[PDB]
Amino acid sequence: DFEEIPEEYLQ
Amino acid sequence: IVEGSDAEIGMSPWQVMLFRKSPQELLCGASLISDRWVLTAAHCLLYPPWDKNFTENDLLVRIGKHSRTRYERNIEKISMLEKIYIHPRYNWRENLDRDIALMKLKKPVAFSDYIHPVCLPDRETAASLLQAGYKGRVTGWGNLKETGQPSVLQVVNLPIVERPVCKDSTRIRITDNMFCAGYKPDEGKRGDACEGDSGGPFVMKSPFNNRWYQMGIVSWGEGCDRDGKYGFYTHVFRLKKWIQKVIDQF
Amino acid sequence: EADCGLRPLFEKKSLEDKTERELLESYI
Ligand SMILES: N[C@H](Cc1ccccc1)C(=O)N1CCC[C@H]1C(=O)NCc1ccc(Br)o1
Ligand code: NA
Ligand code: NA
Repeated sequence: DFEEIPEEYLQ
Repeated sequence: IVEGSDAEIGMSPWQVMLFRKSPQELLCGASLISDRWVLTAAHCLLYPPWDKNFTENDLLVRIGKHSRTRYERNIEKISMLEKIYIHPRYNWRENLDRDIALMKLKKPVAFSDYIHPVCLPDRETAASLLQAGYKGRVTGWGNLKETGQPSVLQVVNLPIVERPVCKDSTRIRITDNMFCAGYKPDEGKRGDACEGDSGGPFVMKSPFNNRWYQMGIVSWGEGCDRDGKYGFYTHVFRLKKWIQKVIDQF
Repeated sequence: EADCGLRPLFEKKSLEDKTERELLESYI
């Protein structure tokens, strides 16, 4: 439902 | 938010979205109070009846947002959490007394046209504005109805309600650390917070100095926008000594 | 902060939002 956020914030 | 409207761009630049890392989803609202500190409801982070007990690494905050679901490139900023602080006397067992928490960000956020902190009330501003009939503003990305979800941030203005009316509307025990807001059935207008608006701010614009103050935090309600029911808000000023202690110590 | 509660796109530019007057009118 949500647009994927940049991977940098999930590292 | 039930029976609200779309926010204007930059209308609530202190509004924060609490976001779960995996699965990626909205958890709660929150508010920016300085370049490194975010204020929310304790029940957004800790609520054992629902098996909720988040740690810092579970969560992110998204600041400067308007769209609920889009990644707002070049506008929003996404921050990791250094530490969560929940009020030590937060009562999750009974009635959500002292439903307040602070989150310290790993790095300070840069302010912009879309990102700016709200003020916290002093005693005099609280005494002057926390009066029955005076209206505040509630914002969030939560559900549009009790029983669906908005494209952009929603806003509703709601009057503070007399304490005896708040008490007589519910069987839950009310405390001095809460206030309630909403229209009465005979008033015609309506509106309420709902699921997903938890932790977001109830703000008022001081007519003395023309600044916005956060007087409340979306805390609890029985249903959403029901006649004769009201939404309950954490009384920020009553808990400000704890806020100051945390920020000074950490 | 020194400028807390003053919105860049509203108070800082002396522009009002579409419903803030409803709040002011309630502060009776
Ligand atoms: N219905 C129960 C009642 C209840 C109240 C106190 C203690 C236990 C239950 C509820 O409100 N909640 C359950 C835990 C979280 C909270 C909640 O959904 N808040 C969100 C929301 C809706 C409107 C507004 Br304002 O805030
Ligand atoms: Na009662
Ligand atoms: Na109601």
